[PDB]
Amino acid sequence: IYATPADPKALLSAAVATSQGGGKLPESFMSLWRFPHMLENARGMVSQLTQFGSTLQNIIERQDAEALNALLQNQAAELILTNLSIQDKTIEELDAE
Amino acid sequence: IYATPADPKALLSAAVATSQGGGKLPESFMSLWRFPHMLENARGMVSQLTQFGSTLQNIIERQDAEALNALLQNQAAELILTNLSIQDKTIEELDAE
Amino acid sequence: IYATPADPKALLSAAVATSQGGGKLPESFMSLWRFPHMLENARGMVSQL
Amino acid sequence: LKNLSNLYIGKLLADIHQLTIDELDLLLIAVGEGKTNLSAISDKQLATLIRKLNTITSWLHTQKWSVFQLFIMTSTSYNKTLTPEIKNLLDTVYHGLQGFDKDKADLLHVMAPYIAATLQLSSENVAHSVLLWADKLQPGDGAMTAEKFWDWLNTKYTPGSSEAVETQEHIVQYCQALAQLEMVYHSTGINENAFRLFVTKPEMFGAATGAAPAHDALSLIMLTRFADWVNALGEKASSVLAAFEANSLTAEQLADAMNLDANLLLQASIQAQNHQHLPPVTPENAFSCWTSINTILQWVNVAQQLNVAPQGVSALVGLDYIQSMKETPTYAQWENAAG
Amino acid sequence: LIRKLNTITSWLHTQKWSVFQLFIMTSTSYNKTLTPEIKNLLDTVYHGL
Amino acid sequence: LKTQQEQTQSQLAFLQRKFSNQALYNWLRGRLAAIYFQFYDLAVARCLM
Amino acid sequence: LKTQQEQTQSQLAFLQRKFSNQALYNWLRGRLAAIYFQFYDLAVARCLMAEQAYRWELNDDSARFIKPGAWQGTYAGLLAGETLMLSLAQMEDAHLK
Amino acid sequence: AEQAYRWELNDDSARFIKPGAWQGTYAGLLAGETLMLSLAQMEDAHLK
Amino acid sequence: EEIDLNSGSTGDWRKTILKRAFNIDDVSLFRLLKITDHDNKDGKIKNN
Repeated sequence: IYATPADPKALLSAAVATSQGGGKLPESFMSLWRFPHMLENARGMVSQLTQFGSTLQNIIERQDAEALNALLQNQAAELILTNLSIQDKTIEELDAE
Repeated sequence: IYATPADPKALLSAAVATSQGGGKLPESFMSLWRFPHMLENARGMVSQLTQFGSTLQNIIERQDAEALNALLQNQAAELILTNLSIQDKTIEELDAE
Repeated sequence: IYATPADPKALLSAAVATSQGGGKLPESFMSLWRFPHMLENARGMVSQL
Repeated sequence: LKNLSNLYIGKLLADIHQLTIDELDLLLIAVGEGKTNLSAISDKQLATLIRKLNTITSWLHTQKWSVFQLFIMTSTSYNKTLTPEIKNLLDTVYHGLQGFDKDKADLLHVMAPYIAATLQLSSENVAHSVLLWADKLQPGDGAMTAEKFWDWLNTKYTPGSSEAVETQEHIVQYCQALAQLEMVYHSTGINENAFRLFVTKPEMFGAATGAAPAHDALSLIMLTRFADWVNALGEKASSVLAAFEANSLTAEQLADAMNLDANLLLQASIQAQNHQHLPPVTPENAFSCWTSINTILQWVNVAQQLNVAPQGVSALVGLDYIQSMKETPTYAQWENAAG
Repeated sequence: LIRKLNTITSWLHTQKWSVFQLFIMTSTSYNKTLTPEIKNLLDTVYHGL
Repeated sequence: LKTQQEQTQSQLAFLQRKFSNQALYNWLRGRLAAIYFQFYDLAVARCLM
Repeated sequence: LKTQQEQTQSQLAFLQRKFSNQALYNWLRGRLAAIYFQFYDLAVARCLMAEQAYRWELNDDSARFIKPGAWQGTYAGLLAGETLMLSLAQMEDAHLK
Repeated sequence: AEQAYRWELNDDSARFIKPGAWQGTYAGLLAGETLMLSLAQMEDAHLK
Repeated sequence: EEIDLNSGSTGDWRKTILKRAFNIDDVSLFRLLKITDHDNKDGKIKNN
């Protein structure tokens, strides 16, 4: 009886999201600045916030990119080690020849 | 008489554009401010608008680039399953020898 | 007896971190300028920084 | 002869599982059995030990990990040497918290981003869980927690010093413990939400009530298997996990997630509840405690291997010759089992 | 029935889809557990509107 | 090859799980586009003034 | 192949030893995110002060431009600044009108 | 700016600028960002 | 004769033969009954 090999299967992974809701507002404060002035100050502050936002996004993208390269180098190392074994077997095969 | 197989053929896809016209203007409003003041305020808003536009384009490029990376990665997995079947047959062939 | 070879071995390396801590603040100075002026001047230099 | 025989048993365990003696010892320590005087071990314990070593060794081969790597993850023998990585951690955290006020914070939430910054961690949600885990464990000679750490860091630690104070020995061990738990998270491959639940409510995963979650060899295997199970659920994993944390998970939902007939899980659930198991399976924990879930799934896996219903498996268990001393299954009962 | 089943079977094979993918797309029975993905949806829309 | 399959799956899980995944950008695009649109109308009103 | 293994190890050592490694970005991300969040609360406070000033000036303590949720924990605060900028722009428009 | 802050509000000890913005290990990266936050805190305190 | 196809039923020789004929277990046989008969309020059928 010939034992027929079993079918290969796909591998799966889950990617379940995390979640945190948004923040509550701080208490209102009555500043002495008139609206036309306080608006500009708030605007300048928001601009600085958006600048940090942009910077953070870029940092995150860089972080993920480096993590990937580290992964890929480790994966390459594993495959080479296997290939070395295979090549060594080729040499043994030639000795058999 | 040998059953000569049909030739392979090319695949092609449609890429039909969508279409949405532009925006209409809201009603004109006369404020208390003289022209050079409003010109600068309008300039400020437009500059902020162009800044958001830049940000949106960059998000879009990342959105699409990531979709491609995911696509390619899924495709790699599919080809590997096919390759696993091929290698299993290669081993079976050697057993036949 | 055939001299069956040893299996291939893995390589590794170290990447030990260096460490340089921070310093002390420079001495402060009392400017002739009022707070909101100096505040913006500081904002200016920090932005440049 | 007795001593020679006992030395021989220890040797065989190492040879059998392809371990050196040093490795056998490290593994036994990781297992938790190492403290046992093998020379005066009961037979039940010895057989159990062999099964644990078999299971763990097989798993390490499966995961392609060395025993030393496992040992690193399970060991409580933290070093005291103060290294650059920790010096950098302490300076970062020290400065980040100079304005920290417990009245407005739980400390853990504040440290989480600085700890992530120094542990080379991608998510502060994990750092939060790691600090919490470490507080429950109270690692090191000082039984260190984040609060003790902070009192020290703010009171005695001088950033950039390199000498500090003698209490730094406890601090160093704590910091290594955080790194250890970080490696566990990453090597396990557990979902962040699942991890927070494990650390926060370990009973969900079979922990003894009130126990700090363990990081010994068995805990690591359990978590690893849980993570593999979740990956198998795939895109429906979110539903199942949400229903695990919120105790709503049932057979119909899990069966849908696993592409099973709900009746397969329902019958297996019943058999798990009818049969005696070490952690008993009851309606109250059948889909809430991970060990009850594993028990039910094992009823299913066996039924699948044999191509029979869970009811069939149960009937076969019922033929146990020790239990047969009262049941004395009749030939007809055996005919049914054969059928 | 046989004709419809054959049409679908052939097609799922052709599209390389499992019957389970079809079932997900065709089922009218929907999940009631509130998952993180939905929590994020509800906040996104809640604030958007 | 079996190892390559595993590595491939790992890389895929990474892409799905990394913070800057597809879901993130889809979210950011949607949210920003909504902001950008409203901002545009305000900018136009300012320009008309 | 042995050479390739050594070269791979060299690439990995470089990847881990270079200044711009993954560790750097994890550090930068963590530190900046902590800053960004605190900066966000301060930005909100100024936006709220502008809002209260607005309400005072126009005698209308009901108007609202600043909504909760600008900072979405799930997305680590991304686009919180942009969200606030829109609210400030809405106030400006209301004031002018 | 901090000294001016203190003089105007009659403080002797108020502190916003703290050491550590420059971390030599990380080549000073984010030192500016660190200072910008501290200045913003100083300003907020003034406004309140 | 009645055959109890409830997935939770215990077997007998008729039930065993039916499973044997189809090479299936009791859980899937029960479902098979529901495929053939959506009205049967029980799992019992006669050996018709």
